[PDB]
Amino acid sequence: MREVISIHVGQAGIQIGNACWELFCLEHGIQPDGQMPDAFNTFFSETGAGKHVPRCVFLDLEPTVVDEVRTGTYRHLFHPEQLISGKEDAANNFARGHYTIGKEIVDLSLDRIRKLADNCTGLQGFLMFNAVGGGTGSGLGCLLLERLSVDYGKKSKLNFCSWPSPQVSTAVVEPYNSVLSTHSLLEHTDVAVMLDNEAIYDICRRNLDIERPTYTNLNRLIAQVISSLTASLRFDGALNVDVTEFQTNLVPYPRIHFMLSSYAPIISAEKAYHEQLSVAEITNSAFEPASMMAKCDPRHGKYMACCLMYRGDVVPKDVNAAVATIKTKRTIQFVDWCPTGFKCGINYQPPTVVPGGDLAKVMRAVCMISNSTAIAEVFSRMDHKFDLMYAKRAFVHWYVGEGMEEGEFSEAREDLAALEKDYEEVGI
Amino acid sequence: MREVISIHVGQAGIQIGNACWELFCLEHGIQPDGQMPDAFNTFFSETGAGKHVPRCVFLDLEPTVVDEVRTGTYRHLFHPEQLISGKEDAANNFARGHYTIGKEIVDLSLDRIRKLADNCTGLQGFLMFNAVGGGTGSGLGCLLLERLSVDYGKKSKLNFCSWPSPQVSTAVVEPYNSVLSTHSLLEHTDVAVMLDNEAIYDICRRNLDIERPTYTNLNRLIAQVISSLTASLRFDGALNVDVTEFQTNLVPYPRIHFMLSSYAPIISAEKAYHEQLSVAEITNSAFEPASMMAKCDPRHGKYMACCLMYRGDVVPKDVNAAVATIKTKRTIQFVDWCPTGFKCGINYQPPTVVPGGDLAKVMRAVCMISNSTAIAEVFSRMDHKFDLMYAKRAFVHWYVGEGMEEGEFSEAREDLAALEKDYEEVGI
Amino acid sequence: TSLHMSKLVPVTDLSPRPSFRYHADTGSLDATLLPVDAVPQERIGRRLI
Amino acid sequence: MREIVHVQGGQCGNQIGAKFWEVISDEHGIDPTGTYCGDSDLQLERINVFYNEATGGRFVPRAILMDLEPGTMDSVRAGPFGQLFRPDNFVFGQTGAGNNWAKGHYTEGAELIDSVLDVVRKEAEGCDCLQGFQITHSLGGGTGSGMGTLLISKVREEYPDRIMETFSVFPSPKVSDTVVEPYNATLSVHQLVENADEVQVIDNEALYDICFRTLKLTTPTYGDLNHLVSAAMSGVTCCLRFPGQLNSDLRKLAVNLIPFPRLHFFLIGFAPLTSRGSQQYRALSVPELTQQMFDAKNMMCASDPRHGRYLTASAMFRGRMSTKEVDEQMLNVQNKNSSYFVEWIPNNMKSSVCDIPPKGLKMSVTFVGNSTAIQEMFKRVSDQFTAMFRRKAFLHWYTGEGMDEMEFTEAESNMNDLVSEYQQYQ
Amino acid sequence: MREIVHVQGGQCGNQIGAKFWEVISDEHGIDPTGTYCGDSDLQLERINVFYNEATGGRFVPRAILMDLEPGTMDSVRAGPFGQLFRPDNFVFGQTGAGNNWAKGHYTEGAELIDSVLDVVRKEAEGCDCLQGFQITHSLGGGTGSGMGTLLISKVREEYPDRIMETFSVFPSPKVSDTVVEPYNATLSVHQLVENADEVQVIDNEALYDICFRTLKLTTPTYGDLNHLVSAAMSGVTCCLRFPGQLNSDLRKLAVNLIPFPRLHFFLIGFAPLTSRGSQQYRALSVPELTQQMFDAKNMMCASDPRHGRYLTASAMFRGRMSTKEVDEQMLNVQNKNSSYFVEWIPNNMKSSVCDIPPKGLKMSVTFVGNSTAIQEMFKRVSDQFTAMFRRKAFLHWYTGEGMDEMEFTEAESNMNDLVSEYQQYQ
Ligand SMILES: Nc1nc2c(ncn2[C@@H]2O[C@H](COP(=O)(O)OP(=O)(O)OP(=O)(O)O)[C@@H](O)[C@H]2O)c(=O)[nH]1
Ligand SMILES: Nc1nc2c(ncn2[C@@H]2O[C@H](COP(=O)(O)OP(=O)(O)OP(=O)(O)O)[C@@H](O)[C@H]2O)c(=O)[nH]1
Ligand SMILES: Nc1nc2c(ncn2[C@@H]2O[C@H](COP(=O)(O)OP(=O)(O)O)[C@@H](O)[C@H]2O)c(=O)[nH]1
Ligand SMILES: Nc1nc2c(ncn2[C@@H]2O[C@H](COP(=O)(O)OP(=O)(O)O)[C@@H](O)[C@H]2O)c(=O)[nH]1
Ligand SMILES: [Mg+2]
Ligand SMILES: [Mg+2]
Repeated sequence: MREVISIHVGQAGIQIGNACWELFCLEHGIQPDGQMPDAFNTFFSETGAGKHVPRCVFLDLEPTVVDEVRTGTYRHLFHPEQLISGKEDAANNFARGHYTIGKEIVDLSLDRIRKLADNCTGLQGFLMFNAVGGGTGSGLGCLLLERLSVDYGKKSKLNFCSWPSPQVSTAVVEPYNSVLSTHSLLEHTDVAVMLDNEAIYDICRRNLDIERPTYTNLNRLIAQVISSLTASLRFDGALNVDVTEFQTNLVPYPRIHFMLSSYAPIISAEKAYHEQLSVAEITNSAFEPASMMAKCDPRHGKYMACCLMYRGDVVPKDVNAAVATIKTKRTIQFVDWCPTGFKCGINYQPPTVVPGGDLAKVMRAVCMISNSTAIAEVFSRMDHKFDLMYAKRAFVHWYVGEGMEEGEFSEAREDLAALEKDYEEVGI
Repeated sequence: MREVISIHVGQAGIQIGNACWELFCLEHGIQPDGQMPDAFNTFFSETGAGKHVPRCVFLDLEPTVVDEVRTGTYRHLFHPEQLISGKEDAANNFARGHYTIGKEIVDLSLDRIRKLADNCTGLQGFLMFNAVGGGTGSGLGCLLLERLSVDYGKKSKLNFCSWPSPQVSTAVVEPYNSVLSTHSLLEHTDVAVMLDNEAIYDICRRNLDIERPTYTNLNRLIAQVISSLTASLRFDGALNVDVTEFQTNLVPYPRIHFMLSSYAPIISAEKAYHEQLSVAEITNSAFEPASMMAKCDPRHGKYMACCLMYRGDVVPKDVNAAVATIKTKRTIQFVDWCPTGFKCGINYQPPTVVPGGDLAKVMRAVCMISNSTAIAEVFSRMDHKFDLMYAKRAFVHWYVGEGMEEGEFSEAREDLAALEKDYEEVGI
Repeated sequence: TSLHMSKLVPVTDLSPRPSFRYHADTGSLDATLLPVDAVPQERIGRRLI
Repeated sequence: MREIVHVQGGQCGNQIGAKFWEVISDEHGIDPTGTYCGDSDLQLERINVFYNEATGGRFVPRAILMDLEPGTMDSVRAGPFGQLFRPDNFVFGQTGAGNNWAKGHYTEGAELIDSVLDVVRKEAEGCDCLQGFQITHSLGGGTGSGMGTLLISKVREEYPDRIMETFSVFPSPKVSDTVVEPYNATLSVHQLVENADEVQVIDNEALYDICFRTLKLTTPTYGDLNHLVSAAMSGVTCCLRFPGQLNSDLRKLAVNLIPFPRLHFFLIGFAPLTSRGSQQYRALSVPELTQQMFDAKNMMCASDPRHGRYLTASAMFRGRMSTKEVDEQMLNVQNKNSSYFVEWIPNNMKSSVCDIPPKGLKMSVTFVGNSTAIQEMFKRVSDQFTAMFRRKAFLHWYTGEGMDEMEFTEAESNMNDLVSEYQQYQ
Repeated sequence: MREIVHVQGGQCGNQIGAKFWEVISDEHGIDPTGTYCGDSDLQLERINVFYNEATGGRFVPRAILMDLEPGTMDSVRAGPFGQLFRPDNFVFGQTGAGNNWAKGHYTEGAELIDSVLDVVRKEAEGCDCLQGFQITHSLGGGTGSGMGTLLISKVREEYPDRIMETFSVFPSPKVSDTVVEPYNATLSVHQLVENADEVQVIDNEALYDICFRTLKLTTPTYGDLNHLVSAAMSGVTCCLRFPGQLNSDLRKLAVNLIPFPRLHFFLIGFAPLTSRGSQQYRALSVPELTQQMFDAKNMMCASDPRHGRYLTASAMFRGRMSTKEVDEQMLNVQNKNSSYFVEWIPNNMKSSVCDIPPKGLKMSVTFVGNSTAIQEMFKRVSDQFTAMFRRKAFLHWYTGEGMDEMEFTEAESNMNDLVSEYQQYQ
């Protein structure tokens, strides 16, 4: 009965979703045509002839990145109009994905979201993938989250942001789109998870010994994190943490809901067999201030909640003793209104490896998703990005050109300034 | 013996009857020669040793359509004297098809009504198939329904009319022909199903995703509808809905008998196996507002009595659960004076396929003949079509030149105007 | 009719598939006395010359 | 050697009664070609009740099939155990009378009751006392409620003291097919209250509810909804066909359940009913069988007896029993639940032990209970009837076949009267 | 005779009671099937205290397993000794109460609990008397404590004389997951003090201390922890289940341990416990049993009794033994150890003798003790509670569904005055 709809929006949303559904089909046994040769109803339905279709709704305004999926090997996997396309892109413009042409794709995407939710008995989360700092993953992502809240009350809407890296961006309007995105990923999102591309670049170099990773290797690390996040939801476990558990043990206030994730048996095939990847070893590497998948050192903040997702042949006494060890560690600082901050979960099914991927077979896993008063430097870093640009009205004549009110930039700035004041006062 | 006579008048009437008799011959196993290698009794007789002659009167005022059937692959299947052909057309002129040219061809056609009725015991109705948007179907459609109402005026009359289309239209005198046809469709008609043109065009857009289909593909979809109308007559069923139950549970007052069709699923080979098409999902797409074959939105109208014709492997509980979920939906608004309103019937026979057609092997299909107050605005656009042309007597010199008195325009206009007044007071 | 012809106990009896595989369960290091079990041991000491 | 003339009318009545003739044929050893198969005298001596005797040798059922559409009786004939039936008792009609009580009662079925009643006479005066006319028909269609109302009226005026049972199914509120169902019930209750002794009220939602929460059937069908009705009808007439410690026939059921003659719309039930794992896991004590009768879950009405007061209640026990626990299970349910029982009757109860259980089971109960809570059935049928009749929806195919609007106002006046005397009796 | 109704709530309660039904069934000689497999009248005569009987044997446990998530009860079913429960003795539930006391006690639990007391009621008056209810649940969890403690008040208000004997796993603060443990535990103890009779505080952390130090288990799984508690759960209900020289029911335990109306939080220790290869070396006389059950390492609650006193203690012995070897050991612990025993009560210990030992062990001891040292974690979970609750911790997921802020301060106030009540006698 348990079931999650994934909604992959944008170029980065689709390309991450290609890695996710590639890993999910290789993990539950579904071939690229749909047939396998009931631990699948969280991500797949059943047509009746042994046929399994993924439960995903792809979105883009370009047709280029989504025509790729319907012409490659995973075309008979998806239902042929799940892959929802437009004609022309918003062109890295938030107002062009919100107040203009992405208003005719929204009524067809919500058409199929309803068709993919009424054929499931009990929905527990709208997993959502976006690329905040762009045109369609920001503009259409903002309008989609507002529309999903008004139509689907409660019904916790997860999100895996692709927030721009602090010191490298590959745009200049990327300060504008991310600050304009805080009016969606703050009051419509519950599970706003912050992922920066630079941090997972550094993970690939320092751990996997890949000095030149491509975006596909970036998405393969993210897909293993989401599989371990839904691991208890699909497989049996000694301690199951479903979505309802997640928004009680990791979110203290409805506004402070921003998390950082760090998987950490992320070991290359050459270096996997020279250490035992024991439970204490993989969680000591999980709390390192370099494996965090946003560029945000937790040592200059204060942890308020941690949700660890030990997965594999992990004995609960080794979970418990490792949590005791990291509690003894002085490098991390838990906030004074938090005697216990260590929601743990155990799933017996070990993490899988894609054949020809960049990871290795590992018996254990840790997915560490935590909230801290260190993410304030992430939003305050693009605070400096915005006010350097908006000081004399850069690139605003092409946001107000298509209908954005001159001034919507300003309360996006006091929306980021509101959460800046909130993170500092929950650490005193 | 259960049987019914199918009239086909007009270019649209004959060509819809070509797809209808193609599909009825396939279902009953009767070959194009008549020789098949008691389900047949509704549509075919038992002439000779195995000659199953079909039960129809093909009538048109042109040679062109009828003789081409007489030179087609179904030449020696029909009784060739059932194919009464005219000699000159009505020329998109209701006066020609009702007063001058049609005053001779009706006498021969009604002679075959006499023989087709005396050949059979237990006649139930008349499935007349006519266009309204021109001559012939409106002219002979008027005259046949008048004289059949005085010599057979105790039996049902299922008239699957083709009303003029809202925006697209392949005639300019077409508003005149259909205003001058509600003088016969209002009282000499027991059930008047309104079928349109864009409504099968855009079912073909969104569902069959055929970019450029033809009138043959329109007629095949209509034929699958008709085979679901008279499905419990020929074949068995848990809940059988015969010809007198399509009209004792759907016609609330003697004037309100203009219903609308909705087949589901009109699905291709692509999407058939990608979905789990079942009794709940098929009626949800049947109540989709664009799935009407009328271009008539049921949302700015409201239902009075809906009839469902589940066909295939359908279990009666699943009719009940799907009817309940339709009832709990808020956008579907029924009437105060009908706490009931779901006349459900189940046929054990699965819907057939025409080989090399446009439809896939589907186990379950629902036809929906529904009566609402939304049909009123279909007549309201044609009322507006009438009075621009009749503002200064456009195209009148052929209608009055062929025998009509000029007052019939205003008499049919006020009769049609009282029809929307009736449809407005029925839903106070 | 799926029902028994006289007993009204349905005969098809179904077999709904387990949602998870429901494995890796228990079995306990203790063995029916609250003691231990006789698993293979280790030495974890010096080399015993 | 008392007889029951069983007449099944309507498509629903023909299907329900066909399931009755196979649950009483295996209960009596009758093969589909009528031949007794075993060697038990207790299974054969009271075969005169529901079967006749042929000079061929076969025990044809005393059944009269009755339906204006010649498609359902084709299904009954071609189905299993349909070769038992006499072909003369297949009165056809070829018009249909589709979902119209006016056509069933005044139009076309009027020239068919003069032929079905000849078949009734050929079965009825073939003895020296008839016990009752067990009639199964629907109240939501045309052939069922309409010509069913014709047959109940003419049988009563011919036979004034003969019983006639009515295992009639009422229209269903939650989801039902026929749109004119409130018209087909309001016009049928008026004659079902003045020419009837017993009307066992059956719905369709609670029969679905039984096979959802006692049996856990993921796949019910119309056959197994009828097999529950046939099992209930079997246990009610069990003392007429089988010996017992305390025999109680159909008239004993009538005289001990109706306070005053109009209040005769009972609730039927059957309460051994097991799940898939719960066949091995269920005890077969009398107190547990008493528990499953007095649950709203195992009621074939969806007209909850908790919302009401039991005027009188009876339970036709069957099987090898103790004659004491059959009674203080009635005494304990009347004492631990005393507010759910009418105060001006001490001993609202009957127990009746027959000694032949159904095959396979060890015991069985069939509960027939006169309750206040049939108020809810008539008041919502009145709610569906008034909503359409106030604006005369679908009225002109009842006036067109020949009626007048006062017949509708009197039909609602009788059934709005029917909720009234149940109301001061509470 | 005497009857116990066992209700298990949540993932913890269902998995700790499933091992309980494995060790009771081993004691009574019942397969995973449910047939007897021995020749012993003593092993079978007192079986109605935990098992019912259904026709052809099939001794079904009186278990009312119940949860809001369909993940852990199915794991009981698929495992060995898991088909014993009835399919309708499984109150299921979709979605789930994800670590929220309110999602089990005000919303999402109130809808289900109507069906739960139905299954309780059929397994309550299905016999003649009732000793009480054994309720295994979890305070450190949403669906465990929410409808868990709600059921405690519901079956107390329905039967306000039966013994409400509850095994609960309290959240020990030191090494345990889930952050809302202070909010679930503090809110649940408030409902647990005026509605339960014998709350047995059985922490996961102290069970790990038993496994690591006493048993020396290299990898103690969660089945290992539940095996210890199921042993103590069998040792307390022994005299309802087996004969003995001196017998002691559960109502014996409540009278002879509880001096004042609340005062009902006990500490358990079970001890034929031995190291890995130490079965060849330990004695099994009463003096070593007494020296072991009073060891602070042999507590199931890490609430060290040397940091407090013994208000009243009890030791239910099992196995063949002499009465004076019990008595002189129960007196020598009082004379030698006098500081950790309260003075205003004389003779601060009862004893009982079951003559039926557990399977294989010749002698065994369970030690239920009302100690004034349980307030150590009544302070520990309160300090964890108020550290969160001062600067407005996780509360928007405890308020928007119905609780106000005053219920939290009142729950902490009842926690505080019960701390003060234990500190009164110190
Ligand atoms: N994680 C991840 N990020 C990507 C990928 N491709 C691009 N990005 C990031 O996405 C950001 C810009 O967003 P786009 O890729 O243009 O997608 P978008 O935000 O929906 O904007 P559009 O071009 O309108 O689709 C860049 O800063 C990239 O770092 C990818 O494959 N994986
Ligand atoms: N559904 C459907 N409609 C058709 C078809 N062919 C023509 N029509 C409609 O019929 C209308 C014109 O009348 P026709 O049926 O073509 O010809 P007619 O009724 O015989 O009148 P005459 O041409 O004067 O003889 C047009 O407006 C079309 O919309 C067809 O193949 N399928
Ligand atoms: N239990 C049961 N009900 C039926 C069956 N067939 C039809 N019905 C009910 O009868 C209604 C349809 O009207 P119907 O009885 O066929 O009208 P009739 O032709 O006059 O008897 C539906 O609401 C069904 O619930 C059947 O085989 N079993
Ligand atoms: N004794 C025991 N404790 C358990 C078990 N499973 C979980 N726990 C403990 O209970 C706490 C979590 O309780 P939880 O399962 O979330 O309760 P629930 O989900 O509300 O029913 C953890 O701290 C575990 O230490 C078990 O099977 N046995
Ligand atoms: Mg793009
Ligand atoms: Mg033409």
